[PDB]
Amino acid sequence: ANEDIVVSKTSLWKEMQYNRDITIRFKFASSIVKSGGLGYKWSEISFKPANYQYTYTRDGEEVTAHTTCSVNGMNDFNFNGGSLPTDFVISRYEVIKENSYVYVDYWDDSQAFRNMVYVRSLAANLNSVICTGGDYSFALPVGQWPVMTGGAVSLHSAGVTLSTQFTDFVSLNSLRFRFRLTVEEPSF
Amino acid sequence: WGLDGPYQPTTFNPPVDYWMLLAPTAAGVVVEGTNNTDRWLATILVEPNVTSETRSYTLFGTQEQITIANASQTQWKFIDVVKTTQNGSYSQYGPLQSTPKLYAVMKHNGKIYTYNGETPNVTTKYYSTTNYDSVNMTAFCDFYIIPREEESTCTEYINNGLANEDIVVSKTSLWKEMQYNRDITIRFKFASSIVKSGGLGYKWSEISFKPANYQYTYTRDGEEVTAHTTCSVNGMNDFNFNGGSLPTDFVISRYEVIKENSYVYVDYWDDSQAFRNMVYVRSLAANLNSVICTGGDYSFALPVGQWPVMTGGAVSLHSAGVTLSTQFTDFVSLNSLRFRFRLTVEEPSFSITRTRVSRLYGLPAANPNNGKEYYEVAGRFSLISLVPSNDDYQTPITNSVTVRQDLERQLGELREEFNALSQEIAMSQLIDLALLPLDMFSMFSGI
Amino acid sequence: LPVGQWPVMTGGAVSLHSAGVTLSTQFTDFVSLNSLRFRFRLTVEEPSFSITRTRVSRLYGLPAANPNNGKEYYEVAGRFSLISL
Repeated sequence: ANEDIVVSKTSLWKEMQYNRDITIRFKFASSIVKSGGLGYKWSEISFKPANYQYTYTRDGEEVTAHTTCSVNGMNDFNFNGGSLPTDFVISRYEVIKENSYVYVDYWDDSQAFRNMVYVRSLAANLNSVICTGGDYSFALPVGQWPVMTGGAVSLHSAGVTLSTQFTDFVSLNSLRFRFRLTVEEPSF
Repeated sequence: WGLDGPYQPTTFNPPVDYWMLLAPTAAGVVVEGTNNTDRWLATILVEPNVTSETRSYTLFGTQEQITIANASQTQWKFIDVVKTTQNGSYSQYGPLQSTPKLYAVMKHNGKIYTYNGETPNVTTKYYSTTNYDSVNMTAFCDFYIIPREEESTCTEYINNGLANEDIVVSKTSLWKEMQYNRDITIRFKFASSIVKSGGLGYKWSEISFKPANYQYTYTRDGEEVTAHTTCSVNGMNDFNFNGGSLPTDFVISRYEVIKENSYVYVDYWDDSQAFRNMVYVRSLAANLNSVICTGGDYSFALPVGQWPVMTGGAVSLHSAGVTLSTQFTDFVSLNSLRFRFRLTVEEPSFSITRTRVSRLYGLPAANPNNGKEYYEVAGRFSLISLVPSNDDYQTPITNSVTVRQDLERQLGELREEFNALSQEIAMSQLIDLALLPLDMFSMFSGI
Repeated sequence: LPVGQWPVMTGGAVSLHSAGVTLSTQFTDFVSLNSLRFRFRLTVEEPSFSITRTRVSRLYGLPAANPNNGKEYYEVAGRFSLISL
């Protein structure tokens, strides 16, 4: 096949420019799996997507927004304290560095957003943010507990992507602020 | 359109041209090896500051009295105690005076080499050894394996230790919504990354899927269509095979396998005028057939011994959703489609020969294309978009190509009528109209 | 274009018809070239012109983008008669 067909007659689109301010709130999630056995071995520490919902005000309008934060290009590190049952080990833990990306999908309920469907262009002036790692203790059966501490990256807007999910019936839009990363102090 | 180790104490046959870096914690025997004919070597670690005294050590399973000393007030002393016949006496050579407490030994060119001198400026020394390549070493402490090519790294360890608003751009316009149906022949393929661990050669660190591009052409109803595809996977599973903690045990630290709860995503960008003209797409649906992806073999070439072979594995791909992505950078936009195939595990299961791993279901990343140039899927897809190309009524005044051409009446013609038309002219009425200066302006008034 | 698919102007045509005969003369850096340059009236012909990837199609006439269409020259031949004193 290969055809052109009419469903509607010609209508009227004039281009409109909407200038506004914006607020992206998001968070990460993690999955920490311990190895079975004596209790000194951890098998995985990884990032997992995380959702957040919130409301903020801008020029009198109360905006409800939803975000989903995920990472890509993460690095697999490991710590091998030894091959004995009692040696602390982490078979695989993920770390985001300068070769990684953070994506934040965004949706909001604002009237303008209902408007961004046939888009000719998008432009933004976005702040950077620093994400810093907290502590995580590894409770060993016997002995003092090793603690993972520190780590930091700053996020820089690396373009913006519009995503439209088409499922069985309708379409769901989202924005992904690929953030390119820069490693920052403190180290971990 | 968008440093291998640490390994626990054991006896094994290290490969030639590798340093066995030993990390003892206590004074005493560190490592020992023999060819059972003309060479026995055992390295003993002596504590700082020891005046000549006889000590008992278990060397090759038997108690031996050895007179040792360490003149250094603060550094350890590693001593090689050697004999050259089974019942010969042990003699001392070396030593290595050390602050970091690390030593190393290597089988190379008909000899056993060990470190020597005084940290942080060590050198190496050797002992000629018949059948040097088959000497087994017994480590009595944790150790690492470093290739001779990286001897500088081993030497370093021995020396030093391990506003708010609105506005408008363009004006009023012409539009028209429209459905487009087109055949498509998809073809895609996987890619893999296989990384071996450094060291003796028995350890593999990763076997993973990586995105893969493919380009091709196919015909549908007379049109030659050029397509591009990018195949990627998501939700893969990390498996591993641990044949043991010894340097000579086969291991795969991480290998990826796609299973049912998984999806396959293929990002895409391409040629054909129709493809480049996908703009302002409101809906896109695909009607395609299904497909089985089966794993081929992958051999793991071990330094010594028969090679384990990963074989088999299979999943069938079934359609899911399609996502349109538009990447915005500065001023222009890069469009792409993301497909997601759900999976069903199928026969054959996969296994790794020469190991206990067998009859697992899913498709491993070792050789997912099984020698095929591509996997296929054909069908049709319909797109519903909107553009300005339905407009033309807003085209140009007088848009006519060629001027009208109207033949005229021939000379002879016209006459024959004038005559007949005369036969009626009155008389009196005529005459008069010959007493009226019918000049210029008059004649070309009517007509 | 710096990025993507290139719009392409294509088509357009006119036929030339001898129309009116005069006088004329070319002055270059030093001398003159007497001539009674004729002027051609035009009739639009097929094919019409358009610009791919855009909103310009079905227009009649000859654009200035590539009026020679790779030809080394156009040719008009015939005869002319002169009556002189």
